[PDB]
Amino acid sequence: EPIWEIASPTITVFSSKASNDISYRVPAIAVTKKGSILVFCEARYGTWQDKAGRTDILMKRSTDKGITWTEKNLTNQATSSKLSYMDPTVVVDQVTGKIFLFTSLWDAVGKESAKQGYNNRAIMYTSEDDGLNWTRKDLTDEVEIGIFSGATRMIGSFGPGSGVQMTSSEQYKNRLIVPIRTFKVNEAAGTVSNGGNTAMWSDDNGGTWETGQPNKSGEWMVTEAPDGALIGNIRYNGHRQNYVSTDGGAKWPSFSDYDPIALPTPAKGCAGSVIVKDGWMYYCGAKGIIETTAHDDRGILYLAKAKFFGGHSHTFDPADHMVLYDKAAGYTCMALLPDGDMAIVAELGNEPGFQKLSTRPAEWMRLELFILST
Repeated sequence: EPIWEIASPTITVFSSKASNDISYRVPAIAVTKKGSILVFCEARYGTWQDKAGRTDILMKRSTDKGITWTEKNLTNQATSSKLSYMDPTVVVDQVTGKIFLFTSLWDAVGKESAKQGYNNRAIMYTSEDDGLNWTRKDLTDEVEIGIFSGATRMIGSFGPGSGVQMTSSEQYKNRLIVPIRTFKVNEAAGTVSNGGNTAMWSDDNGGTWETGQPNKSGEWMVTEAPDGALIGNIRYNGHRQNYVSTDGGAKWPSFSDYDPIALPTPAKGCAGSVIVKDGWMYYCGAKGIIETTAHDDRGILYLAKAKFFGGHSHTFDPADHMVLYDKAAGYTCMALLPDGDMAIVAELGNEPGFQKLSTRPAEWMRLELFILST
């Protein structure tokens, strides 16, 4: 039985300034072949609100488990831009060591909720030199989504968080799996609606990308079980949903909701994280607290673990829950370190939840790195 511990004092990778200056949201983490940690996040200028103005995708890279860092701005939007990069989603090719990061480019400022996502573009950033340099590629028009029950679909967004490479699967060996979320297009109204989630995958180290059949919708991440089954976890209000594909991401017919006691979450939901190590599955996210007028319901970072036992069956024991932080806790992502450690990045704050103010002070949220050891 693995028993984890915060092996050091936690590191603060990103710290938000005043909401009206710049805020850092939605962290994604990846460990490169060499052993370098890459932490990606959304840089929201002038506001904290979703899809409310200009945004960049930022990355901080550390070669020494977070002691020293370098920062890069991958997107570099002109200050004039009114577009919003969102939902950084990353996967690493453990063959080539090539790193892929996916982000959705919205044109949503001012538009109504149903038309905010209409113009979304699916953007991919790849790096072949351990994160030092990145190539940009717009997949919006190369990557087609099937017509299902007559419906027109588009890529809505990704993850957020991390995908997975299928290393335990012989049938789909080394397939790169990226969690996507589709939109159903209404061409006569100019609106979009949720089309369900599926996988976007590549069997040729990212040269070509193919999609599967969507089903359930919601922010989600995906990992691979010891038996090659893809195990996803979807955000819902008050519960997490299991989301399993046994055919390499093409279809997602198996799903069930976790009891709140096994995997608790805020009443209004929050993005969580999943990963697998040595036949154990881990979920990490906010436990959820009672929201008040001052702060939301996103509090208490925790990590849960379950042992696979029937191929990819598993049961999260609440007795195996490990609390990591008692105050505000939000979006999370996880990665595996070469030395056997586990890297966890998370949104944290100092109030029991995150603050609700129109303008929120510096350090109202930070992206904190955890290093856990067995």
